[PDB]
Amino acid sequence: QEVKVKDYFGEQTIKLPVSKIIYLGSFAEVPAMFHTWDRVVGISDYAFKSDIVKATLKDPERIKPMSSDHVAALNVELLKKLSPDLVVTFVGNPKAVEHAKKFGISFLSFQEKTIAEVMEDIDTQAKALEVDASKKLAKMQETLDFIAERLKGVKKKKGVELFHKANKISGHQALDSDILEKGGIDNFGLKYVKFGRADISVEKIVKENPEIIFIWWISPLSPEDVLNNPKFATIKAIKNKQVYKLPTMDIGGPRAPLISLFIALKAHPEAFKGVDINAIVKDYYKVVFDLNDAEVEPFLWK
Ligand SMILES: N[C@@H](Cc1c[nH]c[nH+]1)C(=O)O
Ligand SMILES: N[C@@H](Cc1c[nH]c[nH+]1)C(=O)O
Ligand code: NI
Repeated sequence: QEVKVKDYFGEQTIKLPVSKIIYLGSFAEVPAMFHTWDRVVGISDYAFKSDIVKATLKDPERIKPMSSDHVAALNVELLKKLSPDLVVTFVGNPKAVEHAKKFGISFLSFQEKTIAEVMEDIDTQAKALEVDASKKLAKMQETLDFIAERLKGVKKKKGVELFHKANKISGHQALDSDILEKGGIDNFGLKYVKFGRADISVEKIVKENPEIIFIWWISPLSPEDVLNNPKFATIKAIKNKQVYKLPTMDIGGPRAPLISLFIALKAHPEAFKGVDINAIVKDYYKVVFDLNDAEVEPFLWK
């Protein structure tokens, strides 16, 4: 039994059913939305810091922590030892993934660049896991439609996101950039960075003078590290205390629309006036993750 799907490398044929899966580099919250944690035998170690992973994975001790590095060679010997039927992986190094795929194990490989693409890739995974994701994907889209409707006619705020260091930002073909855009941010990184995330000189950041700055949830930087950086003292975002760390939500996953909502609410609070934000957040978690009221509580905002 099999199913044909498409990924980064073209058509793939997935043998069914899938018993053991590994998540490398992205999509760590997918098992949470599908209730398939029992099928997971390995996951990139960043995942254990996600709050929906912490809450929904009952036996984290069972799952082998894997590398969260996208560039170095994949650990093919560990992959073979865990005997997965399927490895879902983020392609940060096409050649290294291709190299990895030459060892007898099926890969489903993605490089999600937009929230729209995230949802397509989630649906592809749902085919491999033989789950019906339609209602959950629809909730994701309803939420995107809602944000867009509130931001209609609102002038975007000039901003940028910082990554592991204070001069690494995102540009074209970066899911972070799409998430910023859907949050109502004019990301100046598009002007400087031609693909993914890359460095820029601090003097260009100062010249661009962003009104708001976000920090990648995996970054070691705190908002204070940025606020107190002498290099940034003349920047509007610093002077006006508009520096925010993004929530503990994996970008390539079922909560991407909530990250854009978070950004929109920070950037354009006036756009969300007669909106019951926590009702929206509550129903998002109930539908997407099947949480009950008590379980939803720590995920509500403020
Ligand atoms: N690819 C995801 C997860 C990750 C953790 N470390 C590196 N990447 C991200 O960049 O947000
Ligand atoms: N997810 C990657 C960033 C990236 C986007 N596109 C390619 N790489 C990281 O953790 O750095
Ligand atoms: Ni990454």
